[PDB]
Amino acid sequence: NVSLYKYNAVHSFRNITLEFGYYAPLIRKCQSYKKKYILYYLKNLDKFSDIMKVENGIDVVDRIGGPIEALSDHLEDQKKERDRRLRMLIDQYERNVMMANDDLEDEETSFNDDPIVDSD
Amino acid sequence: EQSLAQQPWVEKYRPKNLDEVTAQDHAVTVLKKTLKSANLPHMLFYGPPGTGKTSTILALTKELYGPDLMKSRILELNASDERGISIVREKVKNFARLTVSKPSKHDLENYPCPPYKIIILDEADSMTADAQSALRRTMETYSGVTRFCLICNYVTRIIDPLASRCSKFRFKALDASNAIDRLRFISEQENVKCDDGVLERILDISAGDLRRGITLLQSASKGAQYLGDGKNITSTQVEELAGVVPHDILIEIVEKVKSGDFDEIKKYVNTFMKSGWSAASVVNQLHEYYITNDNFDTNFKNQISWLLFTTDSRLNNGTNEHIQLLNLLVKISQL
Amino acid sequence: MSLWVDKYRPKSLNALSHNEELTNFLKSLSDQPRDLPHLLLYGPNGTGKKTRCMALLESIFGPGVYRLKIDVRQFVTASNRKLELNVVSSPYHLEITPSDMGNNDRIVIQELLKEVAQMEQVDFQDSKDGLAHRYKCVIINEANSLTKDAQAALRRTMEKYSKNIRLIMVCDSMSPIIAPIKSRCLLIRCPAPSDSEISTILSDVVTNERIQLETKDILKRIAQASNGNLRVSLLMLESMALNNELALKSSSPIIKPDWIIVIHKLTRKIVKERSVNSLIECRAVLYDLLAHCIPANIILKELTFSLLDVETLNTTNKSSIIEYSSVFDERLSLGNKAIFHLEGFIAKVMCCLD
Amino acid sequence: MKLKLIVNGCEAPDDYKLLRTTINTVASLRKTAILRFNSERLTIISTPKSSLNSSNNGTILRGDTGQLWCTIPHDVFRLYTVISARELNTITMECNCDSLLSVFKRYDRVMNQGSSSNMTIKLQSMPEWNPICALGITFEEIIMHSFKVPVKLLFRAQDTRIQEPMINYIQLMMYKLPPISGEFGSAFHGFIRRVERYSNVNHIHLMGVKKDDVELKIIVNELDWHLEICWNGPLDSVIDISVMVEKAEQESSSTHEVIIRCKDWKVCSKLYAAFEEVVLAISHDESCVFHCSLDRGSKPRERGQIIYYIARSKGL
Amino acid sequence: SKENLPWVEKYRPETLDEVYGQNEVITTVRKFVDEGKLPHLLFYGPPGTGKTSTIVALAREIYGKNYSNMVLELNASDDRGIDVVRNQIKDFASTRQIFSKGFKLIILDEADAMTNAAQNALRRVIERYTKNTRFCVLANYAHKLTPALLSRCTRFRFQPLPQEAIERRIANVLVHEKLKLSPNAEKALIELSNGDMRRVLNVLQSCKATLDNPDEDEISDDVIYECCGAPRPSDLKAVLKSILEDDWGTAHYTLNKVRSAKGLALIDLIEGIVKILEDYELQNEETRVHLLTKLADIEYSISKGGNDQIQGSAVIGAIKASFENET
Ligand SMILES: Nc1ncnc2c1ncn2[C@@H]1O[C@H](COP(=O)(O)OP(=O)(O)OP(O)(O)=S)[C@@H](O)[C@H]1O
Ligand SMILES: Nc1ncnc2c1ncn2[C@@H]1O[C@H](COP(=O)(O)OP(=O)(O)OP(O)(O)=S)[C@@H](O)[C@H]1O
Ligand SMILES: Nc1nc2c(ncn2[C@@H]2O[C@H](COP(=O)(O)OP(=O)(O)O)[C@@H](O)[C@H]2O)c(=O)[nH]1
Ligand SMILES: [Mg+2]
Ligand SMILES: [Mg+2]
Repeated sequence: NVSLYKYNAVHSFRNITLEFGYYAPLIRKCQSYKKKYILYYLKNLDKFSDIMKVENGIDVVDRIGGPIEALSDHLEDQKKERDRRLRMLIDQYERNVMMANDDLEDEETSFNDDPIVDSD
Repeated sequence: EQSLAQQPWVEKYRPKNLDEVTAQDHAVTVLKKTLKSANLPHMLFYGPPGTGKTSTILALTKELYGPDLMKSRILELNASDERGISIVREKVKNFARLTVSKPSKHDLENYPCPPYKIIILDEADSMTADAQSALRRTMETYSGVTRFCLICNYVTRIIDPLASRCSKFRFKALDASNAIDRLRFISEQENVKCDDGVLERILDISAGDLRRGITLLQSASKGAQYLGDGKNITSTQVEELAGVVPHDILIEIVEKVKSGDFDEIKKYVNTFMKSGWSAASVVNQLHEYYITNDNFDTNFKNQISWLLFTTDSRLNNGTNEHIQLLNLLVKISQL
Repeated sequence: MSLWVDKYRPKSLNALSHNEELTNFLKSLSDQPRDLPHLLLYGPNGTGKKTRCMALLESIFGPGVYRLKIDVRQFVTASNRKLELNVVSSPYHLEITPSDMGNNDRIVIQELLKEVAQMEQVDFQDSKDGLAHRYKCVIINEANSLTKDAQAALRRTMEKYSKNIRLIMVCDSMSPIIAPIKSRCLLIRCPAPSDSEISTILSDVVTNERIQLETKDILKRIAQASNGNLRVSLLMLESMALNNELALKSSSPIIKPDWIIVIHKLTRKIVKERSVNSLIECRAVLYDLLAHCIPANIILKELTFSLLDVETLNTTNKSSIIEYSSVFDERLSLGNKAIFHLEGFIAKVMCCLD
Repeated sequence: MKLKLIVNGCEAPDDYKLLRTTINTVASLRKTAILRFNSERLTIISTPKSSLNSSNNGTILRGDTGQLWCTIPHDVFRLYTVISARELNTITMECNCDSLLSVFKRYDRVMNQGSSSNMTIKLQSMPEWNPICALGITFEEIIMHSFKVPVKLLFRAQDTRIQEPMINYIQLMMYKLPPISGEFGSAFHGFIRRVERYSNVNHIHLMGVKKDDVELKIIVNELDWHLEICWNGPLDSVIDISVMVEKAEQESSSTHEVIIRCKDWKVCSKLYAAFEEVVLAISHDESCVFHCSLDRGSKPRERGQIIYYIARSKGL
Repeated sequence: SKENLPWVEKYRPETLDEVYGQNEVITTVRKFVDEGKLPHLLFYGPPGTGKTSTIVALAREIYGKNYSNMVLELNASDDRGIDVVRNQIKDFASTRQIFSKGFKLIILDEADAMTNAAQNALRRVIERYTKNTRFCVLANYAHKLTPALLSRCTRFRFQPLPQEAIERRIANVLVHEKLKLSPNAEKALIELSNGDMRRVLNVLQSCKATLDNPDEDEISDDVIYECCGAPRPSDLKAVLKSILEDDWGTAHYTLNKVRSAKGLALIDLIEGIVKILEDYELQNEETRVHLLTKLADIEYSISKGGNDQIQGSAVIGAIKASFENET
């Protein structure tokens, strides 16, 4: 749900069990750590503009199912948390459509050449 | 012309009448003369994929009744429909007991209109044993107004009482000997220019399935049209499209097997599975190469035939291709 | 931002950079899509089959095929067991994974797909006179994982309503596909990219991301560690770049899936010790792996080939190992609980080694 | 972009009722509606080809192909200030139907209370947020109630792609429905809504046969028994991969039939109840058009029109 | 009306005299009805041996032409759950005859498809109302019948139809039709029937169809094989001889040619070869073990599809390897 509603990416459950479930949380954890370090440096003081786009409460930075420790109503609460985060994702995505759409390329300069006028 | 070009070639060239069905005359003759005898029995069509069973039954139904009457005289059910025991006991029985609809004057003038309906149970082998048992006395009792047609690929999946009730029609495999005329006609209709023997190669590759052959011909024609060079289609292009392993790769595999080194065979198989070849095709090609070779003895051929049969049976169970292929090659290298 | 697996994903046939012959074949298919047959794409996982299907759809329809949204469809079983399925949709096509329904996948074929096949798609013509008709495109992910009943239900739906629907199924292996379904499809083999092409793609990504690379050899190593899985290659490239301050070096470790490392450790343990207690600990490891929803057959493959990679083992040991692997793979295919067969394989290997 | 409009319900209540029905229909049909303000009339569109509507993929998922078009002459509004540098001073926008419906419901409540104020509608540039603007709507309540609605302006290229469907008039059979206010109005209203008594019916087969000189029938064949509902009262007749749909051969030169969805029929019933002059046009095995016309004169004035196009749900 | 019927139904026996092959059972049941001491009956046998026909004919004889008014017939096509047994069967068995016409008859055709609970409920219904009602249970699979039900019924076994009865019925059908059957065709039909009359009648109808002019054309063995698409004995003999004497290449070519000549299927060839080998005199018994096991495995594999060429080569190799033991 997070991937679909934040990156327009659809992935299979099989690939999540095999590849994404381990790699994606690691990448997001590293990015979150880098963002925290950069923020701390700025407070104490564009190239990596894709790193500080990770949200603390919406992104997943933990291995799905926990670590594989082999050789080195919890379910209801997890479902409730999933529903809450899905609602937040839907709220975030709802305003995107009305905000703007890619549509096609037009004469935007001409549109700006006739600005709205409001006066009584 | 665009509307006529909206259909894949298999659906476009599906037989319209019984005359268009090819290579199945042994049953088509009986079905055709049923039009005059009006003595249609319960039927059990059985045979391998793409041999013309569904097409034959559809053509028969069209010929018997016509476009209008058919809608009131035909009940078709297949694997896409729910066919539980309750369905057999209620819906099928109710249709079988339904009074025979009155044909119009036009229908009587133009079509024989036999005084019975038809229930078609396509993919009958998917039905359960109990559901099949529920059909026995329904078919026997209402045979005066209803006739059943069961269709399947695996006849053993039909319970013995139903097989006894139905007159059996085996549909033969369509190969280069009996189905070449239809494929040549289709190629001529679509103006496909192919080298001599190309249709033979397609039919041999298809291995009894004319639907696969027609799809292959369409794919080759599309490739040639996109190329737009005006040249004839070649057998090499057909083999590439069909997924046949090139002869040089098979020769390399055979040399590796002859060498006998386990590590080398494992490495080569690991690299070979990269290309995504289907293990079934590779096994078939290996069988053809080894069984027909005159450089091996009788005991070798017996052992390899049993090994190939075991591997093919395991593959049929949806097993894991890399493991089965490596095991087969290791076993052969040990012969 | 988005993961590099999706960020630099090609969005058109002309953007494909490996397996040129496959691209040419797909373009030939897109020349006259009016009579496009049903398609079945098969090849190694993570090679770009879904990407190629989306590129083909874009060629037929346009970029709008990438404007995807998700809907939830509810199904009720004969036992009143309500459940749901995710359906992805673009204004021109649909995407479904019925295998996520387990044994209930057939219901999805019998209710949803059939309905989609039955509803003929027509629209008012903008300039011409009368309605215009267009067939719908449906993608079936993980086709090889469908039960035989669902595959049987697909047959007459594909045949009868060919005017309204065209199926594009994708699988990693055609062994589980019943013969009729293969007969009803145009089969397209999708080879995995070579190490050179994987390295080229990774180098393009590195240049785009402005990551300092000591030598190109690293990329090659990454390719050799992915076993041709481009998605895995990109994931490990991103992980390594992030873990090394966006500076890769020949000494930088290659990051592999954790379960793969666990299976390697299990193989080492099996080789070192062969006893009942060792078997019980192997059971514990196998159950830990299964708890993460790793498929049993995948575990069997990875364990088998990891064992075959051991240098100390002799020819007889490896031959017996592969024999047992084939037997227990068949048993898993025909079985109900995978633990029995995995344990049997490990016990047989322990017996043959000892 | 000045779009100054004044709406009063105490003068010419027919125009206010027409506008209310138009907004209700577009709200009940699709989530978003297109508004085209020309120098002569206002056109309200509910179509699946709009940028916002097409985001739902309705056509491929549920076959939402019907199109609603409504025309409102500028005389409806007391003040009509629409100035633009486009063709015929045309301004195109897309708006959400729920907010407009709520605002108009509040206005109706205020009017029913006893107020006789006027609604002023203007276009404004909200600093809070194809630039998105706001529709400033304000009115007095015997208290100056003001509400704003988001709106998205459209370009000429985007505007021109939304074209009203047309039909082959020569190959089209039209029937003049009895006026709802007439003695037969209740009978025809019940006849239209009869099929609603069958919950499990999804598609209805409309048929029209020559020989008051024609007759209309609704056929249902989804039940265990064949059902036909016939009207015996008076009824007068007015005298890429895309391919053309297949049309079944007509049974006779004087019979026209089409299969449509029940929801479209309910929409048609509501439209028929709303207006007085209603025409039902059938293009055999092609489509059904519901045309509601409102006539007003002074030098006859412009005729208010609501045209609902419904594509066939199944082939014949 | 009867002319339009399929032959399997058009030639259904009407009286007990028309039932052939089951002489002992027919004799006993006829004497029972003559003395009017009919007990509860079980008819056990394989498909198409005359069970349903026999029971219907017996009902006709007992009640004449009005048997439909005092006979309650139920089969697998009808729901026969415990509720049905408790209500419908119970009420029928516990009510008087229409005109005091002795006892009533309840026929439970294909009773092996009934649930265990219904069969258990049937026990006391059968026992208590024996004075007024008699039960008949027909089955092909006895293991589906509970021991209590089996104990309550007098058991009669319908054997596979002997050759003589099939010949007599074939002669009757040939006379009824305007058909001519050759002795070789009759032998082939009897061989392929396997004791089932339904197969005989269906194949005869198809053969009549195959004839261009049935009024004068005679059915030969070739017509029978064409209609059934079955191998000829000469084909089986040639294939077996090539397998047992010729080299691998020659055997493969012979099998391919024989199959391609008439589009023969491998399963029928295997079945015919098994029939041939069952009579072979083998000095080594291990050969029989190998033959049986390998051929059964091949048959099971064929039942699921697979590769036809590989299966044929497997048959060849299995026979060769098995017969290497006799060496
Ligand atoms: N005997 C045939 N004659 C002509 N065309 C055939 C024949 N058999 C198959 N085809 C072609 O292949 C297509 C499929 O034929 P089908 O009748 O559906 O085969 P089938 O035996 O019903 O396949 P299965 O058992 O459902 S996998 C037809 O539309 C034809 O174009
Ligand atoms: N003994 C028989 N004598 C003459 N015809 C027979 C005989 N048995 C079977 N038939 C013929 O085959 C048809 C079927 O006979 P049935 O009595 O229904 O066989 P059945 O034993 O009841 O089959 P099952 O067990 O229900 S599959 C009859 O209409 C007859 O034409
Ligand atoms: N630059 C480039 N990337 C590709 C190409 N083909 C696939 N990819 C990328 O590599 C990944 C392949 O994974 P995927 O599309 O899911 O393949 P599948 O699992 O076999 O269907 C994707 O992230 C693609 O973006 C290609 O031809 N060129
Ligand atoms: Mg078929
Ligand atoms: Mg019987």
